[PDB]
Amino acid sequence: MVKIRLARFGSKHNPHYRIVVTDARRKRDGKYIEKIGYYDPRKTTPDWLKVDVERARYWLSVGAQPTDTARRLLRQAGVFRQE
Amino acid sequence: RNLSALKRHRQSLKRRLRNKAKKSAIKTLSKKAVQLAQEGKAEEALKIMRKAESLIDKAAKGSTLHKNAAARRKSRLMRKVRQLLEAAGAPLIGGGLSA
Amino acid sequence: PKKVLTGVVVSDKMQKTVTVLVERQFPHPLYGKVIKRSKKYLAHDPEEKYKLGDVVEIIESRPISKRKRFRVLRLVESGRMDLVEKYLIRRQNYQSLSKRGGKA
RNA sequence: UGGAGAGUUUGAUCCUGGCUCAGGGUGAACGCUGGCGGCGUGCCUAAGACAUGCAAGUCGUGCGGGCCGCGGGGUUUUACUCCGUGGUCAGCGGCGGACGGGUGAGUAACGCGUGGGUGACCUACCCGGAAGAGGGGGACAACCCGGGGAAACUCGGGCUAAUCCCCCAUGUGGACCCGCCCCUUGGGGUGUGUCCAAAGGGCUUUGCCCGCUUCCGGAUGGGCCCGCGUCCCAUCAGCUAGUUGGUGGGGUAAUGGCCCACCAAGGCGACGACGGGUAGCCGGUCUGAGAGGAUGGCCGGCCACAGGGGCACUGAGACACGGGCCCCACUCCUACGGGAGGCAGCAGUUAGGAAUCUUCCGCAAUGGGCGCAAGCCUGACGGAGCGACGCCGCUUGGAGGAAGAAGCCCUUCGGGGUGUAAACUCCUGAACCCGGGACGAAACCCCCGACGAGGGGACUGACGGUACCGGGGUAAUAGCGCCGGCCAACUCCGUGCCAGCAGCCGCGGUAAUACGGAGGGCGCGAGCGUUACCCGGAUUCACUGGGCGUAAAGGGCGUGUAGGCGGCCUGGGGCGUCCCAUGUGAAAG
Ligand SMILES: [Mg+2]
Ligand SMILES: [Mg+2]
Ligand SMILES: [Mg+2]
Ligand SMILES: [Mg+2]
Ligand SMILES: [Mg+2]
Ligand SMILES: [Mg+2]
Ligand SMILES: [Mg+2]
Ligand SMILES: [Mg+2]
Ligand SMILES: [Mg+2]
Ligand SMILES: [Mg+2]
Ligand SMILES: [Mg+2]
Ligand SMILES: [Mg+2]
Ligand SMILES: [Mg+2]
Ligand SMILES: [Mg+2]
Ligand SMILES: [Mg+2]
Ligand SMILES: [Mg+2]
Ligand SMILES: [Mg+2]
Ligand SMILES: [Mg+2]
Ligand SMILES: [Mg+2]
Ligand SMILES: [Mg+2]
Ligand SMILES: [Mg+2]
Ligand SMILES: [Mg+2]
Ligand SMILES: [Mg+2]
Ligand SMILES: [Mg+2]
Ligand SMILES: [Mg+2]
Ligand SMILES: [Mg+2]
Ligand SMILES: [Mg+2]
Ligand SMILES: [Mg+2]
Ligand SMILES: [Mg+2]
Ligand SMILES: [Mg+2]
Ligand SMILES: [Mg+2]
Ligand SMILES: [Mg+2]
Ligand SMILES: [Mg+2]
Ligand SMILES: [Mg+2]
Ligand SMILES: [Mg+2]
Ligand SMILES: [Mg+2]
Ligand SMILES: [Mg+2]
Ligand SMILES: [Mg+2]
Ligand SMILES: [Mg+2]
Ligand SMILES: [Mg+2]
Ligand SMILES: [Mg+2]
Ligand SMILES: [Mg+2]
Ligand SMILES: [Mg+2]
Ligand SMILES: [Mg+2]
Ligand SMILES: [Mg+2]
Ligand SMILES: [Mg+2]
Ligand SMILES: [Mg+2]
Ligand SMILES: [Mg+2]
Ligand SMILES: [Mg+2]
Ligand SMILES: [Mg+2]
Ligand SMILES: [Mg+2]
Ligand SMILES: [Mg+2]
Ligand SMILES: [Mg+2]
Ligand SMILES: [Mg+2]
Ligand SMILES: [Mg+2]
Ligand SMILES: [Mg+2]
Ligand SMILES: [Mg+2]
Ligand SMILES: [Mg+2]
Ligand SMILES: [Mg+2]
Ligand SMILES: [Mg+2]
Ligand SMILES: [Mg+2]
Ligand SMILES: [Mg+2]
Ligand SMILES: [Mg+2]
Ligand SMILES: [Mg+2]
Ligand SMILES: [Mg+2]
Ligand SMILES: [Mg+2]
Ligand SMILES: [Mg+2]
Ligand SMILES: [Mg+2]
Ligand SMILES: [Mg+2]
Ligand SMILES: [Mg+2]
Repeated sequence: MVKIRLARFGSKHNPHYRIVVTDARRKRDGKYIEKIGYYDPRKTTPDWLKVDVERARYWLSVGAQPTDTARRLLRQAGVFRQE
Repeated sequence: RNLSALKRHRQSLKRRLRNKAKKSAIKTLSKKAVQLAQEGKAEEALKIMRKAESLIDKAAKGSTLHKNAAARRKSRLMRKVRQLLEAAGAPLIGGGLSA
Repeated sequence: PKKVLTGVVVSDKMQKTVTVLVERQFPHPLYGKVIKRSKKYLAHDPEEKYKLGDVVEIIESRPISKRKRFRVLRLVESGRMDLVEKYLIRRQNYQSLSKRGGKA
C-alpha cells in the first residue's frame, strides 16, 4: 500500500519534513516514489508548507493513503476543498 | 523462553493437513481418470475426470492451489484424457469435454 | 526493443540450433584505437532451415534453453564461407599454443 | 578558472636513474598538553564467546469459555437453576510476525551498474468499475475425565461456538478441453461441453458503519530473461557428461537441462575457457590541471548472511535473525532415559587489539503493526550521555605604560637582548548568581454541517527550567613542534667517533648555528607533534605524456599462422564516425 507521508530531513533539533508518496514498507527516510511538498513545523520562514495539489490529488486518486498528519497538511494546503 | 505466536506454528500444522489431503485426492482421482481412458472406458472416464476437475477448481478457492496452478492441473489432465480416448473411443458421456 | 544482432552461422551440427557469430566495431576506452570483438550466440532454428554460410539476423527471445535465448529472425545474404573459414582457422590454431601436440 | 618544484651519484660538468622532502586526505592510534559550545562521528581486530534486562504484536465490533467479584430473577422456602455487569486468564479465529533493526562472512556471479525484454509472470493491504451472498451439514481447542515423564513437555477419553472446515444452489463473471475469428510466441474475442463463489459483525436498528465473494482495471512491490560494463596470476592452456542441443514429461506465478526418461554428439577457450588468488557492488568518497589513480567508512539503493551444513511446512510473500525439522561443533539443566539455548536488534560483559561509547530518557514529534474507535505495541525513532575523534564558532582580556625595573642571556666591559613585555593606571565582564522562559503541537478524538467540503472545541513535550531574553558580576587555562641544507628561525655552556641525532644529504675525533641544557627566535595554537595508510609531486607504466648505438631495453637469424595495418578512380550500402529530436541519468553528495 502506497502512503503519502512525512519523511524526516532537517537536522538535530532543526526538523524539516519532506512530504512524499512511498510504499508503506520503506524505511522512514528511505527511497521514495515522489516528493510532493515539504513542511517545516517551526515556521522559521514565511513559506513553511507547500504542496502541489494536483500531484497530491493524483496519488490519492490511485489509493495513496495519507498518514493522519500528512492529511492535515494536505487539507490545510487546500488539497481536499471542493467548493 | 515463550513467544505465544508459536500459535502460528500450531495452526500451520492444522493447515498442512487440510491442503495435504485435498491434493492427495486430486492426484489419485486424476491418475484414476487417466487410467479409465488408457483402457478407453469413456463413460466412467469423463465421469471421474469431471469429479477431479471439480476437486481442483475447489482446492484453488482457498490457499491449497490457487491461480493457474489449478488451471494447469486441469488442462494437463483434460488433455491427456481426450488423447487417450482418441486412441479408439467416441466420448460417450462426454461430460467435461467440448463436442 | 528486443535486441537484434546480425551474424554468421559457424555451426549447424546440432538439432534445431545454429551458432551465430556476431562482431562489434568500437573505439577502445583508454587507447582510442577501434577494436573488433566478437561473440557466439546459440540461435533457435526450429525448422532446421538456415545452414552454415548464411548471414542471419538474430532476435532477443524468451528462453528456449540455457545458452539459447535468440531465434533466427531472417536471412540476409547466404553462402559466404570466408568468415566461416575465418572462424575455423582461428580455432585450428589452438592446437599449438600449449605444452602437448598438434600442427596448427 | 587550469599545471611551481627541491635535496642527493662528481674535484667539477651534462645526462640517465632511483631514493627522499614541500601539499592534500583519515572511522585512526601514540606522546606531550588540555578551557566552553553547536553539529557530526566512534570495534578497522574475534561473522569469537556471551550474564541480566528490554527489543512484534494486536483485535470483545470474528467466537465459546475458565477463575475472581457485584447485582437482578423463577419457588411459601430450600434445592437446583435463569439473566445482567466489573476485573482477569489463556483458547479457537483474523491481520502482522517476509517490514522495521543488524552485519559484510560468503560471492568474480545477470551479484552489482546501466539500458532493454516478459505473447513467460506473480502482487496481501489501497483506489476505481461490474455483479452477488439462498439452503444444509461437520470438526477441533478451550472446558471436563484419565494416563506417562525428573523436567521439556506429552498421550488417551468426552463436550462445544465462530468471519474455522465442508456439501448443494445462483454464474455477473472466471477457469479448462475442442472448433472458429482477429492478433502474432501463451495476446483479444467467440460457440458447445464441463468446472468454480460468499460471512458475519456493529450500532444513533428497515438504514447506515466495518467486513465477505467472483470478475476487470489501476496503483505499489516483486520473479525471470537479455546487450554492454565490472580486480590480480598464463609459474592456471586446455575445459565439459546434464556436459551442448532435440522430443516428451514433471515442476513453477512463469521461461528454462530447473529436474527426469529417451535420442543426437554436441558446447566453451589465447577477444584468456579451466584453475588459483583477492573482494559484498553502486550512488559516491579522497586525490589529481586533467586523463588518471586510490577507495566503497557515515548516509541512500541493490545483494548476501542470522553458531556451521542441509530441508521443507504455513502463507500474497519465507526457504523465514528474536518460526519448524534433521546432522555437526560448542555452553547449560539432568533422576543417565533425556531436555534447553543462539546479540552480526538496544544497551552491557569478556576475549583479541595500537584502538572504538550509556546495562541512559521518552513514545511528545516522524514512521510502522493491529484496532471502527479509544488505544496498545515499537532499543524503529526523537533526545540526553561518554570520548578534542572531526568540523565550525568562542575565551585566557582591551587602552595607556620606561628612552626603557628585577631575574635569566650575550658582550669588543662601552654595552646589546627578553621588551610595552611585566609592574602599575583606568575600561569592558568568560566563569559564576538572580528573574522570565520557549518553538517543535495540530491532528487523531469531540460538536455543528452529511461520518463529505467547511467551521467551532478539547487533550497532549522525552529533550527541559534547556535554547533564548532581562538584571547582577570576577582580570580570568597555554601548550606543542621546530631553528645545518632542503625549510620560516643563532648565540653561550656541556660533551669529544663518546653520549647522542637523523625524512634524505648527513652531524659528533677539544673552539658542534646539526648531540644535551640555557637565552633568544620561527611556526601553529585547544591544540601541537609522531606512526600508519591513499593520491600528489612521479611524463617514475607515458592515452593525454616516456624510452631501447654507448645509461635499463632490438628477439642469434629466417620462414611464415592468427592478428594489426594497407596505393589510385567510380557506384551502392550506412557498421564505425558526425548531427537533430526525444526517453533515462532517484534522493543524498
Ligand atoms: Mg492413493
Ligand atoms: Mg658515478
Ligand atoms: Mg662531493
Ligand atoms: Mg633526481
Ligand atoms: Mg590526558
Ligand atoms: Mg556529541
Ligand atoms: Mg566487525
Ligand atoms: Mg540471553
Ligand atoms: Mg520497552
Ligand atoms: Mg485474549
Ligand atoms: Mg534489512
Ligand atoms: Mg575465482
Ligand atoms: Mg538471477
Ligand atoms: Mg510485463
Ligand atoms: Mg472494488
Ligand atoms: Mg449450523
Ligand atoms: Mg464435559
Ligand atoms: Mg477427542
Ligand atoms: Mg452440536
Ligand atoms: Mg458463465
Ligand atoms: Mg460459460
Ligand atoms: Mg496465436
Ligand atoms: Mg480460445
Ligand atoms: Mg457450486
Ligand atoms: Mg446485517
Ligand atoms: Mg504492475
Ligand atoms: Mg544426454
Ligand atoms: Mg519443457
Ligand atoms: Mg524439455
Ligand atoms: Mg576464471
Ligand atoms: Mg562480504
Ligand atoms: Mg568508481
Ligand atoms: Mg599527473
Ligand atoms: Mg562500518
Ligand atoms: Mg556501507
Ligand atoms: Mg556470533
Ligand atoms: Mg503455498
Ligand atoms: Mg537475537
Ligand atoms: Mg588486551
Ligand atoms: Mg510514536
Ligand atoms: Mg504513531
Ligand atoms: Mg597591554
Ligand atoms: Mg553589564
Ligand atoms: Mg567594574
Ligand atoms: Mg494519541
Ligand atoms: Mg450529526
Ligand atoms: Mg472537518
Ligand atoms: Mg591579567
Ligand atoms: Mg633559513
Ligand atoms: Mg666566550
Ligand atoms: Mg659519555
Ligand atoms: Mg664547544
Ligand atoms: Mg669540528
Ligand atoms: Mg644548537
Ligand atoms: Mg637540525
Ligand atoms: Mg600538487
Ligand atoms: Mg602518474
Ligand atoms: Mg625513461
Ligand atoms: Mg656496459
Ligand atoms: Mg645497455
Ligand atoms: Mg640484431
Ligand atoms: Mg633464443
Ligand atoms: Mg642479445
Ligand atoms: Mg615475414
Ligand atoms: Mg596476414
Ligand atoms: Mg583490411
Ligand atoms: Mg584506402
Ligand atoms: Mg564506398
Ligand atoms: Mg551508422
Ligand atoms: Mg542525483
